[PDB]
Amino acid sequence: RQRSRAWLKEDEPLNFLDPKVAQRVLATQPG
Amino acid sequence: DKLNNLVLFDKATYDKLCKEVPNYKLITPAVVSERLKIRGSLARAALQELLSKGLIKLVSKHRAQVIYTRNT
Amino acid sequence: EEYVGPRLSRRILQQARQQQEELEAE
Amino acid sequence: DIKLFGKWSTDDVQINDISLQDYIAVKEKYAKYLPHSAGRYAAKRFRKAQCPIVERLTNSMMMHGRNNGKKLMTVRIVKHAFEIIHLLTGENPLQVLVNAIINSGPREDSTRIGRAGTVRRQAVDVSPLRRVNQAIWLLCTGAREAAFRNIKTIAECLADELINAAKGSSNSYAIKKKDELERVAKSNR
Amino acid sequence: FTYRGVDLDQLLDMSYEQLMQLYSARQRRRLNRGLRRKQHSLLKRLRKAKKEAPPMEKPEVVKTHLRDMIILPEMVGSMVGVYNGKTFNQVEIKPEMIGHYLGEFSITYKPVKHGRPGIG
Amino acid sequence: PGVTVKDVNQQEFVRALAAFLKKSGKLKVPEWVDTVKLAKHKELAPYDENWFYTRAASTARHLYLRGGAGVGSMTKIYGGRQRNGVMPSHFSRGSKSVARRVLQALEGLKMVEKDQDGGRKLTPQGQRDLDRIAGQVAAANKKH
Amino acid sequence: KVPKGTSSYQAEWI
Amino acid sequence: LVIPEKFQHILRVLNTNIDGRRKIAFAITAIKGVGRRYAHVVLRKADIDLTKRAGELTEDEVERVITIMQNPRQYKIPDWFLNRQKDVKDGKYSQVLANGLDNKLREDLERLKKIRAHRGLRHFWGLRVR
Amino acid sequence: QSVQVFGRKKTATAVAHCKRGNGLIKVNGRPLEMIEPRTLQYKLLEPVLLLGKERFAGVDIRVRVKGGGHVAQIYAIRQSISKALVAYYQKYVDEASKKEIKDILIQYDRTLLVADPRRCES
RNA sequence: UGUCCUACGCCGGCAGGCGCGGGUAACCCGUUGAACCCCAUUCGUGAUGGGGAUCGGGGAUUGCAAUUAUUCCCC
Repeated sequence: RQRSRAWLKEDEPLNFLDPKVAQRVLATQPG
Repeated sequence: DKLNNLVLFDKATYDKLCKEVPNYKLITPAVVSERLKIRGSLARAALQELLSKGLIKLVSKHRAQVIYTRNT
Repeated sequence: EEYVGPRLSRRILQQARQQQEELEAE
Repeated sequence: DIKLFGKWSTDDVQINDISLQDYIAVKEKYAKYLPHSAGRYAAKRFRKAQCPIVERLTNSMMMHGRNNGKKLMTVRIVKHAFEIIHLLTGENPLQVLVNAIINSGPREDSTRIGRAGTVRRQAVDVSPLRRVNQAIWLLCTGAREAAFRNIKTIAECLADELINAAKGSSNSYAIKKKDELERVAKSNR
Repeated sequence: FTYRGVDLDQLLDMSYEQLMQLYSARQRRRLNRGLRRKQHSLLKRLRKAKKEAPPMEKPEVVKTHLRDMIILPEMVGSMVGVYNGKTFNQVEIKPEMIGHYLGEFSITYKPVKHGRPGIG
Repeated sequence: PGVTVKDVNQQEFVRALAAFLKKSGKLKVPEWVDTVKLAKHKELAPYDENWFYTRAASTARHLYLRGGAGVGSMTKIYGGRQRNGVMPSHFSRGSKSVARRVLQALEGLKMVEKDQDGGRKLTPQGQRDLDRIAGQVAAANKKH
Repeated sequence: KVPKGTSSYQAEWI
Repeated sequence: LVIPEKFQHILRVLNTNIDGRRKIAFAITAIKGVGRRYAHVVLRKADIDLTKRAGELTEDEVERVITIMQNPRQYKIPDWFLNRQKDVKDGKYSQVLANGLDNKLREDLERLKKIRAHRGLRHFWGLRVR
Repeated sequence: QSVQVFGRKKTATAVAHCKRGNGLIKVNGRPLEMIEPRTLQYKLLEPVLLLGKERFAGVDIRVRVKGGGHVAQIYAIRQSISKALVAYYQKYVDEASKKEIKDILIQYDRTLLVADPRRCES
């Protein structure tokens, strides 16, 4: 619910099949 | 005054559509309706007949307008 | 803007997972 | 090569005046395939001068109340009107539009200078951007008013208004209004 | 006189489950829901008043507060006064009031005859 | 010869599938189709006198693209803008009997099968018939 | 012109 | 299209003037007691092409459609469509036409007057009923 | 051996899948040529008519489309197409061709690569 | 949002009835299958097929009660 919230980051276009995709997936609040 | 457009064709009307119409550069049902008092339905039917005859090129078919061009 | 937001990105990841699964099907 | 509606050339058009050459963005850099771009041109001041003129015409045609959300329908109207322009004149329709705009904008206008009660208006010059805005709005309003209750379609009256404004004949509503404001201002001075 | 092409004597012989093929929609919904205790009490009162009356004479009036009551074809000839919140109105049950409620025969309000307006 | 129903034009395929349904001839038509309405929100009778065939074609396509559709959802497809008078407009679902009849009619021709899941889908013979018609439309499209 | 059993409260309507 | 020589510009049907140049369904709608839905069903039961005008037709067509539109129940026009379904007097499902509609309306108003109901007195004062 | 990107507009989101193919572009299971707002067709065909068929030689793109309206969906699709091509030219093609495509796309229309930040306001 | 919200089938022109399941809930409603908008068809500048008030008949629900139309459907 609250813990499953997933936040992307957009810089080159995001490739989900790139092994470095985790670097463009956030879990906590920016700022 | 009110506008009384002829609901179907006349002999003078048929002569004017068979001869005078296909050199109007633009052909649309509104203009041919307004020049010699045709209803829009009758004008669309006559223009479809002229397309079927092949005397007149079709440029733009669409729901709200159809636009035709004189042949050469 | 630098980040997508919760809901739109949730829909995007679900869409990408579904597209990956349907390409895995064929 | 970039063409309007897939067919209209944009390197062939020319701007006659240097006054409006920086405000009508149609020539080389700002030509696009469709008017519908949905870009932020009202974000900051003077940004809408870089918007292409055909999109400005589309936006000022959907201005009125019932058509207040419909832009796809309006760009369809503009496409059909430009088609009718090319069928009638044979010129590139963008040049016809540009000639209409440069011929329709007023050159000076009357203004209340003083206080609320001083009805003596002073004639002042107009901004070229305001000139373009007023030309666009008068063309769209004349096309709107001429095709309210008649068999003539909106795009047809729009094309006919563009022809009279580019040709300069006294059949366009826009040129009549331009002459009216200009002669009122010349009466004021 | 006839009502949906049916004479009044057949209506008097018309059975209860098959009058649910003859009225309007609202009346049939009401009679399918069935009448409550008070409406049958009024029915028995009217039947007693009609039965215990001279034949050449009109029956004695029955006063009532019931306006939800629907007029069954048994009641034709009975003489009923119905309250309108202030005053009873005396009405005769005719043949043509089978499809009508009682309350619309006693009007509960007075018509408006406008006077000269004051300061508004 | 690899062609797909999804990859070909839509309304032309509606017209072609209706033409196939009409020339096939074998279908159970309700008698009231010349007096029936099509929804509580639609005002007049349809102008097309063969609207049954077009609507059967459309509901066959909806069973192709999205299987397991019931009568109620298929009614919800065909609904529209209810003109409420001076009250504001709303959304009104279509006629339930027309949907029930088109689904039962296409079930009668062994093109629609009832599901263990609960709804209805298409038979494989109906799928290959639809693919053949789509190939016909593609042949009449890419070569014209 | 008033009927037999009606009251004044309804005779305003007649 | 073409020019029909046998074209009637004006029609007189059931003591009602009908404009022939308007289309046939809306032209027979122009009379009292018949609307567009009823016109379209009575013409679809008459096997008549809807695209023709009210003057571009043959006569036997118009007498046949007149015979249908007076007699709906024998021509499979069903019992939800008609103007008066259960009449108060005879209870016959009959669609009621131009003059008869006026007569039946005045008849109903007379019935309300005779029965002395609230609806009738409201109408006779000239007020709003619903 | 492939690329998975997305492009968004308001609520509409398109997920694009780019892979070694044969010059076939299909979106939501159907070609770009037959999508119903065909008055808005040239906004859909934008990188194809800007770039030519040559840059789509061995490229197969499949795009899921979900959410939003109609116009928002079209803009999301075209943004996804451009982003998929850019990411493939990043990952499997040289840097110079990719920066060339980014130059021509940013020069033509900014929206083709970066999203509109504005969205419906509470 | 939900113990009245409904999935599905059958009977219905239509509002609606009948047999069955899930959900005290990111599960079932719901992949929430919205309207404008788009595509064609008809209409053709006139109190017109725009606009729907007003009345006239029937039908069905909500409820102790719809008569001074609750609401909806059909001509």
